[PDB]
Amino acid sequence: MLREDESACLQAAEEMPQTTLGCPATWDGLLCWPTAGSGEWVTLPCPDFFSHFSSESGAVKRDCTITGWSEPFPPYPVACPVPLELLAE
Amino acid sequence: MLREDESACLQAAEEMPQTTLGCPATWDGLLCWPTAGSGEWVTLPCPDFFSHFSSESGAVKRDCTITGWSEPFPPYPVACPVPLELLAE
Ligand SMILES: [Mg+2]
Ligand SMILES: [Mg+2]
Ligand SMILES: [Mg+2]
Repeated sequence: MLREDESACLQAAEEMPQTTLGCPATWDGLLCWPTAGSGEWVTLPCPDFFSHFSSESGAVKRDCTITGWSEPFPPYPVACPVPLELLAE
Repeated sequence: MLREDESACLQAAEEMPQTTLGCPATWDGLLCWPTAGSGEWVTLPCPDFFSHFSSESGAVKRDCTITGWSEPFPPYPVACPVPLELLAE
C-alpha cells in the first residue's frame, strides 16, 4: 500500500546527509526516487499496484540535471495506465 | 568515420514515411537517433571513437515527447568525455 511506501521513503530520505551531490531522494506521491548524481537518470518500474493491471513492470524515469530533478517521464497516465472502467471510460 | 555515420543515418532517414507519428529518426552530428513513439525514450552508446578513450559503452538518452525530441542527456562532454590532454586542459 502507498501510505507505507510513503512512510518508508520519507523516513529513509531523513537518513540522508544535508549536503548531497546531485539530486536527493524524493517521494513524488507514487514512487521513491533514489538519490542520484548530476547527469544520471533513474528508471523505476511502476508501483506494485500495477501487477493487478499489467504483466509488465512499467518504466518511469527522472533525469538528475544540474538544475534539479526533471519531472517523471512519461507522465503517470502513460507510464502506469489504469483500466478505463476506473476512469469511467 | 563520423561523416560515414552521418551519411548512412541521413540516407536511412530519407527513406522514412512523410507523416510524423512520434519523433523522427535524426542525426545530431554524433549519433543516429532512431524513430521513437511519444512517451518513449531511447538510450544509445557513445559513438565508436569513444572505444579509444574508455572500455565503457557510455550511454546517452533522448526523450520522445509529444512536443518533440528532448536534448541529448547528459550533454555529450559529460556523457562521452574526451581526454583532457586533447583540450589542453
Ligand atoms: Mg502497495
Ligand atoms: Mg496488491
Ligand atoms: Mg567511426
